[PDB]
Amino acid sequence: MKTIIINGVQFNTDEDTTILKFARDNNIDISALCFLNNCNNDINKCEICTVEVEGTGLVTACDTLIEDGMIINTNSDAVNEKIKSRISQLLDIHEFKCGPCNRRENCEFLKLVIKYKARASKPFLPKDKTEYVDERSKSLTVDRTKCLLCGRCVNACGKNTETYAMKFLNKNGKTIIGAEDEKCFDDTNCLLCGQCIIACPVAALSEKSHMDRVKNALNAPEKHVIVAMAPSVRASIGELFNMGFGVDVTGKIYTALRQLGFDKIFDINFGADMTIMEEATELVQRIENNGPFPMFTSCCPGWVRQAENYYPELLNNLSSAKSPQQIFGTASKTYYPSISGLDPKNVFTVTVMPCTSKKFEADRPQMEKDGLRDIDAVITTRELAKMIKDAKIPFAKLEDSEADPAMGEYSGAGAIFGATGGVMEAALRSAKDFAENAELEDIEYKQVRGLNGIKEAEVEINNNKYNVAVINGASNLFKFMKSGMINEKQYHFIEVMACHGGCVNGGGQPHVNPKDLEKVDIKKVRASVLYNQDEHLSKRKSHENTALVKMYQNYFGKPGEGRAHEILHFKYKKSAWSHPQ
Ligand code: 402
Ligand code: SF4
Ligand code: SF4
Ligand code: SF4
Ligand code: SF4
Ligand code: FES
Ligand SMILES: [Mg+2]
Ligand SMILES: [Mg+2]
Ligand SMILES: [Mg+2]
Repeated sequence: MKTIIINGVQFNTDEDTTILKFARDNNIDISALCFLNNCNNDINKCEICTVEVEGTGLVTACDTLIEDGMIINTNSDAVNEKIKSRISQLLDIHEFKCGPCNRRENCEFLKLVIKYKARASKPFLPKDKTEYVDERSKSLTVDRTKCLLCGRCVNACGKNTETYAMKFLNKNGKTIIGAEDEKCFDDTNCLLCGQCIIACPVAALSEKSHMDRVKNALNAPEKHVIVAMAPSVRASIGELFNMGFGVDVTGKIYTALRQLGFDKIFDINFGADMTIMEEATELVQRIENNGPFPMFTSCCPGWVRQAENYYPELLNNLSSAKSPQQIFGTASKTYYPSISGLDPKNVFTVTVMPCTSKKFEADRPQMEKDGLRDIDAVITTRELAKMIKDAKIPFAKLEDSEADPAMGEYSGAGAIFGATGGVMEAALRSAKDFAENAELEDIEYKQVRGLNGIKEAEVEINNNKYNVAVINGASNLFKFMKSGMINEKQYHFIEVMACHGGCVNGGGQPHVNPKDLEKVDIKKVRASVLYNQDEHLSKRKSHENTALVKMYQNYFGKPGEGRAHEILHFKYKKSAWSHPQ
């Protein structure tokens, strides 16, 4: 073993680990900032994790290995003055104005400033933020007056996506982060997944705000504002109201949305059942036409951008079913007026998403018909939370209410969409019933669930074997393709999610501080809310959703043909030949 003394306390251990990790395991307090995802900022270490090792001096705990004979002090005056000094140097490049800041309630940097009682040498007070701010993107925004150059976003993009779309850049002799050549992110290979935002300790990276879109529509007397939340929102937003992790707050959200003034409370899980109707029908059509195989899901816009940017030859293989968001939106401007009497032009449809990429999807030029956008606004889980708090709605004390049913009912199949493997599982439940013209009892496909990066299964559909895969994270899509796995067998149906864990880990979700991430498996705990709902629901197949069945019967007809095909689908095409390209 080794013997280690920390702040006068002897430890016997044979672990090979860092001082930071050993301390955290033994409830010894050490601060950290740039350390995340088992990486610190290798080209500009923050040194907030400074501790003192007798005989060696000041060291960074986050990457210094424990060794036999080490005597460590984490709280000497020399340590604290060094840490304090580093925080003071960061304050010198930080617009320290927490009042209006969208990370005020959970900012890692503020907590460190308070802890060490640090102060700027010179308060950073730029008079014109224009040059520091980039709001060109439909999905992301950068405010470099808040940027600590901690590198967490650069490392998170690399690890989560392997695009390296987020880079260190040299701008006029100064270091910044940004997209390739300081372009708009949208105009680069970036997936707009927002994992970089999720990694950021401060408010430097954010979602493109849609909050004014929403407030102006609510305030317009002639606008009728529909709101519909994603699967993942009901399993996560509670975290921002100090309710802890893994709490189902579906009913509270419906009540809060009514208190915010929305005119109709629907649910994107209804749209998820629509997507399955169309997609499971398409799978059965492809089986009968013998392809094109594999069919890929098309509901994740981060993956769609990944395909567009890296694998355009797969675009024809994507399912033509719109995503639950866009397929919902389409019906909100067509079906919903037909059962309400509203003028379609006066319907304003808002979604609440765990996702930044969804904002780009919604603003795609052709995502409209007859001049009416499918989706007029997308707010993130975080934006809704702020909307609720701004309205002084006592979220944690609200009673449960229900959604308006016509486009609000959902099956258990729709409910699990937010977890990796959920779309696959939901699609199979319907494709099997469709192909075998039957009502099977065994509907649980636990083989495609969980956090493994690449998940294969063999499935039997109408007395033949088919090969499916669930790709869990954009980096795993690249692994799957580059390694040749795609070619090792004939795949027939593949789910791809850009965010590892599925949408429950999307770029629009509540931030979680590094400490809690050590203690909580956020991906499993959020997904557990969804699978729980599926278990306790009467209808667990999309085509059994009674409100959906009514809609198709009275308005669309049969899925995958006629009107349904005409307006609930959307195809992506690779660019035509040109030269130069
Ligand atoms: N559109 C749509 Fe989806 C549905 O339903 C969400 O809303 Fe997702 C979630 N939660 C998000 O963002 S997108 C990718 N498919 C899995 S779930
Ligand atoms: S990023 Fe944090 S420290 Fe900076 S202004 Fe916002 S809340 Fe305050
Ligand atoms: S949005 Fe996703 S792909 Fe783009 S820079 Fe951020 S992490 Fe990378
Ligand atoms: S944007 Fe955020 S994560 Fe990226 S370097 Fe700046 S502070 Fe760190
Ligand atoms: S996995 Fe979900 S949250 Fe992540 S980019 Fe795709 S749609 Fe958005
Ligand atoms: S947290 Fe250790 S160097 Fe940044
Ligand atoms: Mg390192
Ligand atoms: Mg109104
Ligand atoms: Mg196998």
